[PDB]
Amino acid sequence: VNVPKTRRTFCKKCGKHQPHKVTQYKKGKDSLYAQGKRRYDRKQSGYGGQTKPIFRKKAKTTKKIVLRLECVEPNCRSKRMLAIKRCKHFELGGDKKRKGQVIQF
Amino acid sequence: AKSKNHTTHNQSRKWHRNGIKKPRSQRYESLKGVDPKFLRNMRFAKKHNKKGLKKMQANNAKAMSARA
Amino acid sequence: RRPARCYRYCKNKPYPKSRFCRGVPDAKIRIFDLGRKKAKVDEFPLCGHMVSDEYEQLSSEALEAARICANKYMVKSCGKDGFHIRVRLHPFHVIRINKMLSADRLQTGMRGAFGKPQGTVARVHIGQVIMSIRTKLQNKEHVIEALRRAKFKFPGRQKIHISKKWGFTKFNADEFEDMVAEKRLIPDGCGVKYIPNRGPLDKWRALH
Amino acid sequence: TNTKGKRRGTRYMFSRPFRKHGVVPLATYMRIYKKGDIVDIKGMGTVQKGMPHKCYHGKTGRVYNVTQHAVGIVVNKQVKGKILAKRINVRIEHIKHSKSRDSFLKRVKENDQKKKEAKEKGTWVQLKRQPAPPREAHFVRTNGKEPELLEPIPYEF
RNA sequence: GUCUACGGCCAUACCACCCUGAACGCGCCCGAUCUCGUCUGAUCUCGGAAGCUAAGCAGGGUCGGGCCUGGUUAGUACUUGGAUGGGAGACCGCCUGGGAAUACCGGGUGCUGUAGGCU
RNA sequence: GCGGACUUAGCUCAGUUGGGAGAGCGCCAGACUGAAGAUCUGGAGGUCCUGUGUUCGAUCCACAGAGUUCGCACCA
RNA sequence: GUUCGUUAAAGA
RNA sequence: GUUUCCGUAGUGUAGUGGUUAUCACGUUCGCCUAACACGCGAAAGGUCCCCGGUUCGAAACCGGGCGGAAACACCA
RNA sequence: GGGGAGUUUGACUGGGGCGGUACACCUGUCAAACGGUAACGCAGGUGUCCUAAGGCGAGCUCAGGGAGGACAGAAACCUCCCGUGGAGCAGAAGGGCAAAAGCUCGCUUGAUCUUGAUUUUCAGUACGAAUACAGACCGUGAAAGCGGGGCCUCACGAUCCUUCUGACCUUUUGGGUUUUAAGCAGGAGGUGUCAGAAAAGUUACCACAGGGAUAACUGGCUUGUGGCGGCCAAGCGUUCAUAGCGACGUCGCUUUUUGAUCCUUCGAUGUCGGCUCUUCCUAUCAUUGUGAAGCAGAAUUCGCCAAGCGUUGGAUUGUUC
RNA sequence: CUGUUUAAUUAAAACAAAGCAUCGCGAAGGCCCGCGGCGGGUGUUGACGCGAUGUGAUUUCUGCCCAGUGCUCUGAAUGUCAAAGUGAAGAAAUUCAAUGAAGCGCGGGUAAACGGCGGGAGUAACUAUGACUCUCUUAAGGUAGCCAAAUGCCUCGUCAU
RNA sequence: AAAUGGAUGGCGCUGGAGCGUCGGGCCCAUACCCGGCCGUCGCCGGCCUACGCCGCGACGAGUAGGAGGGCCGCUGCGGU
RNA sequence: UAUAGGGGCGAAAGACUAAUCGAACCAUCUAGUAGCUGGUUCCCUCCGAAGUUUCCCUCAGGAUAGCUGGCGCUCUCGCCCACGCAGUUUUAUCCGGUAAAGCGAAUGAUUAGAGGUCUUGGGGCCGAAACGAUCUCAACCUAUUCUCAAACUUUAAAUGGGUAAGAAGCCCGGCUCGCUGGCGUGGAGCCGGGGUGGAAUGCGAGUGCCUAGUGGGCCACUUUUGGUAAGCAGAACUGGC
Ligand SMILES: [Mg+2]
Ligand SMILES: [Mg+2]
Ligand SMILES: [Mg+2]
Ligand SMILES: [Mg+2]
Ligand SMILES: [Mg+2]
Ligand SMILES: [Mg+2]
Ligand SMILES: [Mg+2]
Ligand SMILES: [Mg+2]
Ligand SMILES: [Mg+2]
Ligand SMILES: [Mg+2]
Ligand SMILES: [Mg+2]
Ligand SMILES: [Mg+2]
Ligand SMILES: [Mg+2]
Ligand SMILES: [Mg+2]
Ligand SMILES: [Mg+2]
Ligand SMILES: [Mg+2]
Ligand SMILES: [Mg+2]
Ligand SMILES: [Mg+2]
Ligand SMILES: [Mg+2]
Ligand SMILES: [Mg+2]
Ligand SMILES: [Mg+2]
Ligand SMILES: [Mg+2]
Ligand SMILES: [Mg+2]
Ligand SMILES: [Mg+2]
Ligand SMILES: [Mg+2]
Ligand SMILES: [Mg+2]
Ligand SMILES: [Mg+2]
Ligand SMILES: [Mg+2]
Ligand SMILES: [Mg+2]
Ligand SMILES: [Mg+2]
Ligand SMILES: [Mg+2]
Ligand SMILES: [Mg+2]
Ligand SMILES: [Mg+2]
Ligand SMILES: [Mg+2]
Ligand SMILES: [Mg+2]
Ligand SMILES: [Mg+2]
Ligand SMILES: [Mg+2]
Ligand SMILES: [Mg+2]
Ligand SMILES: [Mg+2]
Ligand SMILES: [Mg+2]
Ligand SMILES: [Mg+2]
Ligand SMILES: [Mg+2]
Ligand SMILES: [Mg+2]
Ligand SMILES: [Mg+2]
Ligand SMILES: [Mg+2]
Ligand SMILES: [Mg+2]
Ligand SMILES: [Mg+2]
Ligand SMILES: [Mg+2]
Ligand SMILES: [Mg+2]
Ligand SMILES: [Mg+2]
Ligand SMILES: [Mg+2]
Ligand SMILES: [Mg+2]
Ligand SMILES: [Mg+2]
Ligand SMILES: [Mg+2]
Ligand SMILES: [Mg+2]
Ligand SMILES: [Zn+2]
Repeated sequence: VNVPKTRRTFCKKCGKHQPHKVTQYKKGKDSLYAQGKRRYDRKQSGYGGQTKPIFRKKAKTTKKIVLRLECVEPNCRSKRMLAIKRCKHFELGGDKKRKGQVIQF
Repeated sequence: AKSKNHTTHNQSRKWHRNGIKKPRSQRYESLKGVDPKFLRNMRFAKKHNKKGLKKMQANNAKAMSARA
Repeated sequence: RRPARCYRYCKNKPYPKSRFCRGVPDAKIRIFDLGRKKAKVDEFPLCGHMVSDEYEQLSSEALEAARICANKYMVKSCGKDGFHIRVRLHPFHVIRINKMLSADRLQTGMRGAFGKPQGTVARVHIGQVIMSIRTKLQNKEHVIEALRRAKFKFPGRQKIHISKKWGFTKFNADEFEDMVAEKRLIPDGCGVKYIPNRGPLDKWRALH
Repeated sequence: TNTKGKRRGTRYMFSRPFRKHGVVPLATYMRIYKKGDIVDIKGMGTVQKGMPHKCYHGKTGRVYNVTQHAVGIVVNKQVKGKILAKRINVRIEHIKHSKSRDSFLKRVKENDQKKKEAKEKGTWVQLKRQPAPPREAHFVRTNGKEPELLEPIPYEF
């Protein structure tokens, strides 16, 4: 689908509709020495083999695209998330379309 | 190993073993679900009824006892 | 060709040729008039029709064989252009076939028990007219003998009736010769137009 | 296995019958819906917002809540276990009044007027609604003509 | 006996054709400088008032088409409950109750609220 | 998900310490020849995968993306 | 210091 | 019988990421050759199996038939 | 790194396997005029698409057809008229829609944040979806009002763990500062067997507990199929329908074939064929008595009473055939 | 060929066999046992030996393919690649960067290694069959031989005895 | 037209012991009415083991299952 | 004499290893576990089912709900009128889309004849040729006519479903509201008072806790799905086993 760069959405800090820079949410690299990561390393270390189950039967091909909304106004810097339904292709912020144009394939 | 899947046979006879009961009685009906602006009306109206109904209804009771 | 002992009196809902069938072959009968097709109304006075008694299904191949036998007896009796036969019944119900052995048990059990469209039959109500033959006044016995020869070929028990009406129209033969000349009925080919009195006056001005 | 979604059997029920396809009349809106009013439910295909469900069509309920452009109705719905009073939010276009309660209030007002007349004039009025009585020994008239003889007709095909 | 503005009932009030319309009123009409928007004052806005009921509109008519209502169809097709009723079956008949529709024929075609003006 | 490689003429390849197009096989038109092959001359055909940024100027600089391939690791 | 295939019976 | 795949000039095919009739052969015409084969320049030959639906537009996307090609039809 | 060790080989199924998903969600019918209501029932779908195809306001009316207008032809563009959904509304259908929910134009993200209630499957649990509200910030419009996604009916996901966002939040263990870690609330990563285990095959060397809930023999219901009859007769029979036949239709019988179901049998009914041996039926091959022929005789054919008696020896194949 | 085999359902077309070959190993080694040791079998042994394999006397033969799965060789020439080590940021936990042993890939070899060996149409003075020729395709396209075989569904193939 | 020899149950039945329409009687089931007895339940009586004694009325079937009673029974323990 | 159990040995049959070998024997864990067969011990009295919804790697099982039993509690009657309930009817009020019927009514099929002249396509005549005139045919239109539709419908049954048939209901007067707003306007709540004889029939009602079994069904009239049909498979109401 297509979303624009800027969007004037309600941010919870100042309590008004302010414009938001919309970026794609990166999944994020996992951090070492988390609770479940230390528990999984302690449980995995030793002659036990694979302890917790590993997922194999993947069936969904798409992911829910979520948007990082940042407040454009200075010294607010409020960030939050907005979820969209599942889509295969996702344009970032450009290539708007028009009706009266010739096709010219 | 095919079995009988779904039926509603011998069900109304089980229903009428106990005489299917209407709720049939709620004196001073339940109040939740009604409009919150109407509730903001009604609660303040009830507590000011508790506050200021005394003297005017008392004088009206005196007046109606004097008349009839 | 399965026998007509396995396709008989009505048991299923009517399943006609429509958007949902899409696999029915062509019916056996295509034409319905065999006699003088361009005949007028005043040419053949009387008519005899064939009334069903049993609520049954009649097959298109039986209708084919019966119209061939009736046409042959009519052209032997009163010759060409001496009669007008019309098969009132039209086939629309489509039967289904669940064929097997396609001498082994190893093809399919009752796994998918839905039938392919085999043939076309026609559901007949009690009292519904199968065939109607209009002829001259002197051909009274020949229509009776033709429908008698068709009776042995149609299944079930059915009767015959020489109609009180003047041919295929719904008007009486007694009132026909007294009423088509004065006011109302005008011949329209083999059919008869009935004009009411609630018309525009220009039709009455064009008449008379 | 019937895939029980929402309105899976409503090819005819939520449709406008004949010579009625178009905009809604305004007398459907211009009505007085207060609390305690006994109302009926009749689905409309024009407004696709607040139709209740395919189960509540033709049923009769009691109004408990009224809002800007809808209403709240409690309906006794029968299920497998027992009948239940259920709180539904239905728009105004799907709801009409019920004339049975209005006829009962007319009968109550007539009974009150007859009771006031009874207290005034000392007349026992029999204000209970008795059912259809058996016919009394009335008297017939056959003057001028003999009773017409009828016999069944022969069978003619 | 009417019209205009807003309507409620949504074809008893739509469509085709032909006549009538005195006084208000409705309109067609006379032109773009400002408000206005178009290729075009054709549409929408702006200040009218030289004519006209030709048209819109209001009435009447058509052995008019449709709509509604009433007979016929018809106690007929169907149908709740019943039988050690018939029939090989297909179905059909009877007791008790309820009871539909088309061709055919006849009749109508607007009723009203609020506010305002003409005989 | 990480790291890395190849995207160019109809086809196969070349080309940074960047001033931008070449070789061969294909094609066309001539010459040579009694005629073909080889040979010689002269033209045609590159959207250099796409977009953005540096630069006076990006096929060769950097980033992102799109097809193909090579390993690597797997608590959703 | 490359390639040129088929050319009937005879020809009195 | 069940499940997949195919149907395009006289032949085998390419080609849809919906919008040509594409390639070699087969035939015809003309040139060179004493004359053939070969070679060259063209021309002709299409219902893209048939009928419907989708769209501005179908052979293509889909459905129903037809004619074919593969795999299975096992345990008693 | 099957040299060795442990574990698994989904479920539905007219026996199992193969085929398919009827395993999750929709449309119409089955569905018997409230609603619910089955099958490996029927016909069709879905795991997407849309920064507009959302919301508002304004303007216009669609598909088709008639008549015209150079090149313009059946289809290029313009105008006049008729035009009730016969077009379009993203896709499979159903419902609904005309100064519109359709087409075009102008702004805008209400596809925003937050707490409750109700409907839907339902056990009146959850998820998903939806409805009426309430409180903020808003968009559009002159205002009325409308909008917290798609005109409605589906288009989607639990615990635990990870990641991200928020409070100038809490705890980081005897007291302070900082980093880190844990928690609170809500978005995502996914359980398609779709209320969710992480999973290949063979056993004719097989074993155990059970089942006729469940097949392979017979027997039982049915006769599609096989076999054997009848009905009307267009025709074959040189002429001539019925001496013998009989197309097209149609009504039956049998379990000598095969098919369908699973009713009995799984703590066993020993499963093909042959040899030998006894009885029975007639739908009669012959013999006894008969009728009809296109019966000259002979030899045949068609029927009736009729099962009393016969109905072979062999080459082949395990053969039934 | 002699021999052996399912004692208590098989005696064989099964196993073994001499012959033909192939591969590993020069002893700090090849193939193995062992929970353990520089402990043991081969080994009181040294390529005419030991260990593991396919086929199975004699005669005549050993067709063609490394595309795939294996096996083997080579170059830190080059991608990827874990501990340990080096450097930088900080108060440190921690983070980042290059450095890159085996293996995989890149390159070569090998089929008496596992294995594999094609379907189309037109063509000769009767018809047929059809060497020849065009074309898709693979890594190679079944060669010498043999046959309805113990191997052929149709099939009780056809002909002769 | 079907295989063992057999089925309106058989025997037989023709002025019916067949067929269709019916009249008057006759026979019975644990069905119905009256009555005797037991038990359960409901209501109630009495200052005669009150956990006993009477009174009236209606009903008693039942696998899985659930309750109440047993002055049914066996073994042992303390009172008696 | 040596090789001892996942080991040994095997001219290889998975054959032999003390009558047992595709993993010997004895003891222990161990009374291993089993949703799977079989059995489960005295009497009488009273009440008394189900094979169904949903969920589960669920289909021989389990959880939940339903059906059932036991234990009670709160009341009501016995001394012109009571509280309330119903597998029921009636009086009013709505709801539906099946049976039927229709398609000279929308959609889909489908039959035959008649009339008309706009139009192109195929034959023939007047004849250099000409919408210059005309015969014939096709298509179209008009008014008819034949037969239907589980996934068609203008109309529309019978049967069936909901609601009301009063003291919790009417009427009058007055306060409060931060809801709403021309208005003491509207709407809700609160307070006081007046009259209870408001369809038929039958019945004395409400309510709390705990829990077994059940989760394989079958048959019959009527309405039906698939199949040729079945003592076949699958549904609806009621009744029985
Ligand atoms: Mg480790
Ligand atoms: Mg069950
Ligand atoms: Mg329906
Ligand atoms: Mg201007
Ligand atoms: Mg301007
Ligand atoms: Mg003007
Ligand atoms: Mg006029
Ligand atoms: Mg006018
Ligand atoms: Mg008029
Ligand atoms: Mg009229
Ligand atoms: Mg009936
Ligand atoms: Mg030659
Ligand atoms: Mg293993
Ligand atoms: Mg299974
Ligand atoms: Mg119903
Ligand atoms: Mg229903
Ligand atoms: Mg118009
Ligand atoms: Mg639609
Ligand atoms: Mg529609
Ligand atoms: Mg609008
Ligand atoms: Mg709000
Ligand atoms: Mg599940
Ligand atoms: Mg064997
Ligand atoms: Mg047969
Ligand atoms: Mg069984
Ligand atoms: Mg069986
Ligand atoms: Mg069964
Ligand atoms: Mg025996
Ligand atoms: Mg004998
Ligand atoms: Mg032996
Ligand atoms: Mg040899
Ligand atoms: Mg060694
Ligand atoms: Mg070889
Ligand atoms: Mg290689
Ligand atoms: Mg030849
Ligand atoms: Mg060969
Ligand atoms: Mg006898
Ligand atoms: Mg008698
Ligand atoms: Mg008892
Ligand atoms: Mg062996
Ligand atoms: Mg073996
Ligand atoms: Mg032994
Ligand atoms: Mg074993
Ligand atoms: Mg062991
Ligand atoms: Mg035990
Ligand atoms: Mg044990
Ligand atoms: Mg289950
Ligand atoms: Mg059992
Ligand atoms: Mg339970
Ligand atoms: Mg209870
Ligand atoms: Mg109880
Ligand atoms: Mg019908
Ligand atoms: Mg229990
Ligand atoms: Mg059944
Ligand atoms: Mg019984
Ligand atoms: Zn902000």
